[PDB]
Amino acid sequence: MTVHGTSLPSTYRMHKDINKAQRNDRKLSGNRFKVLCSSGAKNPPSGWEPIPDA
Amino acid sequence: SANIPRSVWDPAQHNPNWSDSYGHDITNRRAWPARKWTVG
Amino acid sequence: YYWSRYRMPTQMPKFDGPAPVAAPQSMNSTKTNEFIDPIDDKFPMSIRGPLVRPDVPEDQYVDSWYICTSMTHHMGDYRPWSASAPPNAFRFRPFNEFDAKGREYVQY
Amino acid sequence: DNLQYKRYDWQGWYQRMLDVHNRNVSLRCRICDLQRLDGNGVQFVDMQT
Amino acid sequence: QADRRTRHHMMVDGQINPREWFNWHPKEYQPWYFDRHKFLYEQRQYAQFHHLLCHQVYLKDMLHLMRYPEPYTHIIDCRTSTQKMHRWVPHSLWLPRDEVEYALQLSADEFLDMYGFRKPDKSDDVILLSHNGIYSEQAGWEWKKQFFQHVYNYRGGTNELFGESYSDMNVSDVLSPWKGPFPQSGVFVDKWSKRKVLTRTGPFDRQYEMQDFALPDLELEKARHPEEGPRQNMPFGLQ
Amino acid sequence: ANINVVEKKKVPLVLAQMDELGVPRTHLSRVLMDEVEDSLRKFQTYRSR
Amino acid sequence: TEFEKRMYDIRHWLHRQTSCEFHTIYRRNVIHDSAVFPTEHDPATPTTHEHHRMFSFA
Amino acid sequence: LKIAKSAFGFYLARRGQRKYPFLRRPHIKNTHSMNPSAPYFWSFMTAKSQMAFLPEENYITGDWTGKFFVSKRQVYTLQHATSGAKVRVKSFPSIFEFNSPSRWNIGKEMNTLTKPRMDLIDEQMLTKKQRLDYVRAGLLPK
Amino acid sequence: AKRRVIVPIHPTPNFPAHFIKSAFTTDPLKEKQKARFSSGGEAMREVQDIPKNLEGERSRRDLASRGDTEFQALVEFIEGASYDQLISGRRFKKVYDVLSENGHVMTPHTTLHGRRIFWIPPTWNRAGRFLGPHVTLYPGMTP
Amino acid sequence: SVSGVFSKGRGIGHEATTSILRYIPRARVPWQPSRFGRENLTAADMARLWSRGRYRDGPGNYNSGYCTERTHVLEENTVSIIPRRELEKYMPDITIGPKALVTPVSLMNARNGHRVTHDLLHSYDPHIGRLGK
Amino acid sequence: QGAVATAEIPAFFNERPAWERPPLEETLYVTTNKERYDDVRGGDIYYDD
Amino acid sequence: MLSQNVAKTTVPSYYMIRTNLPHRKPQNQWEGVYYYSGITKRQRHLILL
Amino acid sequence: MRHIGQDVPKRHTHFVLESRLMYEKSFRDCWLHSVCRAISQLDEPLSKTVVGTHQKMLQRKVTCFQYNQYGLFKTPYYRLANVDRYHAVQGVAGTREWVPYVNVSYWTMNKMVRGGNLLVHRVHYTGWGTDSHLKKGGWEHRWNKVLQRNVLQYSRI
RNA sequence: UAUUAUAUUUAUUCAUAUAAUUAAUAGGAUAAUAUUUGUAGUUUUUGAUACCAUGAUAAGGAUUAUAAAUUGAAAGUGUUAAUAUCAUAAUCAAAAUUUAUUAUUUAUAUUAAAUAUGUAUGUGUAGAUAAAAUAAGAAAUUA
Ligand SMILES: [Mg+2]
Ligand SMILES: [Mg+2]
Repeated sequence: MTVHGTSLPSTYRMHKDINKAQRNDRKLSGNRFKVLCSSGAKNPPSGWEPIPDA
Repeated sequence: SANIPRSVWDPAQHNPNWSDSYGHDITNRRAWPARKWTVG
Repeated sequence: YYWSRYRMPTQMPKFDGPAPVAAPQSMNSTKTNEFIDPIDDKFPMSIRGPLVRPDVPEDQYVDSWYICTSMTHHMGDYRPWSASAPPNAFRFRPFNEFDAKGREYVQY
Repeated sequence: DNLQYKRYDWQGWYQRMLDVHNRNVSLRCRICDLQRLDGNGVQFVDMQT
Repeated sequence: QADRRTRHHMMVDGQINPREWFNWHPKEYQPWYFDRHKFLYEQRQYAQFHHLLCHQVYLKDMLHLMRYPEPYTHIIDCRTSTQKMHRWVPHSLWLPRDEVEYALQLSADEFLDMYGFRKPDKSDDVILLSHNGIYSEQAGWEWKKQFFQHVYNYRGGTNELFGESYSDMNVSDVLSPWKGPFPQSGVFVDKWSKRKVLTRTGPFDRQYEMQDFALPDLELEKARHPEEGPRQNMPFGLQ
Repeated sequence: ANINVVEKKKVPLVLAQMDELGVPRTHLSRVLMDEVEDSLRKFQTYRSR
Repeated sequence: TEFEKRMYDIRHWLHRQTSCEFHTIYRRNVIHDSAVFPTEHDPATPTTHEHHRMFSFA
Repeated sequence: LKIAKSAFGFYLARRGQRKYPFLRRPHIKNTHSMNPSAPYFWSFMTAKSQMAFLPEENYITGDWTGKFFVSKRQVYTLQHATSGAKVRVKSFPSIFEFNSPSRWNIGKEMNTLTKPRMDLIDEQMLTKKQRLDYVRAGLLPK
Repeated sequence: AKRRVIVPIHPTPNFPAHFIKSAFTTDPLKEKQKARFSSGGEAMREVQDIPKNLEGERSRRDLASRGDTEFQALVEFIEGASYDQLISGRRFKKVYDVLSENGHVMTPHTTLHGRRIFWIPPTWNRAGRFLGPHVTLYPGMTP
Repeated sequence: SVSGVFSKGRGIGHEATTSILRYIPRARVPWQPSRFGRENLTAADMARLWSRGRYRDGPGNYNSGYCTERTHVLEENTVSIIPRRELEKYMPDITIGPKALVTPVSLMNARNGHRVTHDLLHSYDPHIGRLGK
Repeated sequence: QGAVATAEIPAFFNERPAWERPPLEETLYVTTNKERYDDVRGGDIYYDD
Repeated sequence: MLSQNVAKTTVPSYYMIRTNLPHRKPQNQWEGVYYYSGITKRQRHLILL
Repeated sequence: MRHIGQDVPKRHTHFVLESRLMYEKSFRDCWLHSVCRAISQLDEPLSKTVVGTHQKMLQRKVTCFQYNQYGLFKTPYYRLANVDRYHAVQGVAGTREWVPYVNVSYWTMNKMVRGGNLLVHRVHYTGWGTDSHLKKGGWEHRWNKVLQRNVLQYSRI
């Protein structure tokens, strides 16, 4: 936060991030949805209408 | 005392036996001729 | 960038042309060291002498890290043996009267 | 330490650790200098002492 | 569940996805402050002119100099259109902003002939004046570029003095919502990995962030959002 | 940099001597004691800090 | 104290990746008080080995 | 390791038959702990002094709900026999119970009352290969 | 076949184009082959044997200021007996060209171990136990 | 479709502040905007999480003596717990109580700064052992 | 030539001699050191605007 | 805003993973510890008054 | 947790941190533990002042106190696992698979020495070394000389 | 063919792994005054895992020899950097032999401190195997 403006992820984490972005761009749905706390997905807020995908 | 000692900058305290940097090291690497004499 | 340091200051020498004189080049079965100089090892020990490095007081040499070789702790300058001892020192010696041990036990 | 443990969060505990590694204080005196007249005129440390 | 806004995508709809933390030039994370409540030309969009700004002169100095003039301090009126100027700032002189670049390149004599008053020497104090303090600023840059040593702009100048509300130029704080695609002039290839990455030019620009930022009054800010709360399009954890 | 600032770093030594000598440090002009206190806060620090 | 100060401060301009220690041996007056540490006859009752067990120190 | 009998089967290498410094082998497996001696009965695999107190593990140290097995360095006490309460110990496959109380146990640690390596072998925990190798050594009949 | 894939390195502030095509290959059937050699300014002039064509004032300045190369070579070879140089077989070879111008169970594995002039000295990635050529393991006592 | 570790969670900070504070956008960590930390665990879940993670001594471990399960399974064999009232018949109860876990201030330097002999290290600063408070 | 070592030292050690460079630079020229946005095949990644 | 606030990191890429380029500067041995010696405007004013 | 968004490539590196805390616990408990041991096992009288029934009583009181201390760290150091701060490879200390002054496993020492990361100096693989002391009596002798300059050169007071 | 020797000596009963939660900063005496004592905004993500998920260092004597000189080699042996889309499996003690890859004490005197091995006396006795020309001491059947 002092040097860069921000917290930075570890190099490993960044690798998994970049990879997700790359391979989410071609295939979709080899995926899974795993969170720490599930309530946010299971009851989403009143708004939140996820954009349909194809 | 003073942070930089008089001996450094004051010419009254100049040391006449000091020699310049280049001279000694030039003189040092000199290898004089090994055949000083006949026979050897 | 922190990395801006690791740029090349100068343009690095291109590889324009062929392998050097007497290069190692390997035919059907050849045991080849890239390491050993082909021409300067072949040259007889009788002539060139057993020396690997200049004959100089060893304090001038450092056993290199990561490289099997010694280097000089002042780049490339060399002082001859004569500069370690006093002027005209017999068998360059701190003092001519005795060898190291002779000096020790005389002193005792 | 002037090198590595000079400046960050570890400078403190490394410093203290050196200081405690160095607690020893050597105290010397020659027995010669103990043999002197005391304020009372008696020799402070004699042969038997 | 998840979608293009929430997932990791290098590209969304054929253009670089601005939502990825790794799609930006790291320099964009470096800390900055909000400008917008400051004087127009101090703001970051005018950065090319920043080396040129003028030392200020406040309303107090102005009234003082009205009652107690200095011989070699000149108060120079920069108001451009004669249609808008109905009063006279005491001891002032008229060099309209539009002429300045020319005016300052006249000889002493020629300047005397064109403006009818003596050209200030380069040592003397020169105080500049306009409706809002914008044209006076630009004029200031002119006077500073010929090298005049004391050049003060009085911001808020004729409006504060006379209680008029006029403006030198019509410029509005609101930026028009950005129209086209993201400009290829801001796209920044990386030198080590040869990777294309966004910058804060264009549709992504700090101006737009400050413009739409929360209002500083709870009532006016609550009016801006629906009953349930401010951001309900997002998943809870992005709110 | 300006070299001669190093001289101010003599000060916490001189102050120590003034205590060995019995010169009360609170007879020093207010003025001088401001300059000295400044000089201190540049070079003096305790084992704690 | 001035010499000592220069000397402690050489640690700031030392060569690269090199460190140092400072050993000091100085002379210092100690004071033996015959008042606080008087020299008296051995007690009328002596002290045994039994005042020296482990934890006798404590 | 070849076979994983626990989690560590995945993490550890055997390194062939490798030598460790004296009395430090990474895993303390006391095969000898029940190794009969009449004359050494009170000195072997027990406390070096008979004036030592019983270990931590003979006492209830804190507020407990209860335990499943007591530790194996617990020493068998007259009350272990007399009280008629469950005395369990963790051995393999599962747990060894002292069911049939005797005074001959008293004063020794349960290390010493529980045979670590049984002469009994399950044929069903053995691969057909392993069973072959146990027939070669003349352990299993076949 | 589980064919291995290698992703191209692009030129970088420390990793210029020729360094890349010469030190890096994207086809991994060509890995672990052997060392390639190239020549630079002087060793190139030796190997390529470019006869100098005659030229303007500098070239005739250096046809007149040349002196005896038959001798200069000889001198430079001799000079290897100086305290700060060794005697080179290369220097000798140059002289020669100018004059004539008109154990045993292990010494596969000992191949570095004598007193060896090197070209490239070995490095710790490529050599596990070698100590260097100057080293004496069994020193005698000398006065 | 959704796999969570924890079903529910809770807010660190309370109504008066939050209801108004929400109109001001707060910057979350750019690479992981949602934060679910150990302050946000429910009471039950915190209890469970806090039992685990302490090797053998810790209450999570079935044989520590603090176990609330009445039964535990070693390799298909089901073992029933020995209650402590019963454990005591052959294994005497010597229990001082909580004062036994705290040495005086006088000894804090012998102990490298601690008064507390508990199984987790105890810090005297506000932040290391901080939950929400 | 190639670089054996590298050090960060103030620019006033070696700077183009005052008679070679244009007259007062600070005052008559606005200079910014900045990074090319486009991909630079070879050459420096910074230039002086 | 402030033009000395400048990217110290490169754009995130695999070049951080696949290369031995260091991610931070090595510590500078001769740069002193930063410490606090200095006064406020307010304080100077208080002294003068 | 549960392998969601893990930051480090090896999960087990965390164990190394756990280990550190073990040593911390020992610093917190060593003095205490050892005093309670020594006072417990003492057969001779404690002192002139504490003898006989008082001493017996006090002994039992102390070992009762020591047994009551839940979580007090009594585990001997040679039974703690050595695990690398880098790759979380483990080795038995006192064996050629653990390297003591860097405290890394053989595997990491190798990796780090060959690609230059550690600065060491290569010495002939078969001897004692450059060092005088090791050259004389080998490992035990050098061990001794270290004892000598840590302790014995002091005449304690 | 000259630049020089394998036919000696000593060995061979070889076993050891276990009781699940890896995600953030926060400064105190001898300082010109901050209760910042007690710094409190849940919830949109998914690979190194028990699991497919490329790289990299071992061991392995067979002909550059004696002088001022090393008898250990690159062709790769768990742990390391771009392929993810079943699962918390990790030592902080006291624990369960099947694994090619290991030099053990052999007949006067024999268990005291961390707990430390109860088993096989059998004519130095099958088959088959191991090691060495280096401060030691060996000498004559190359491609
Ligand atoms: Mg491999
Ligand atoms: Mg764990």
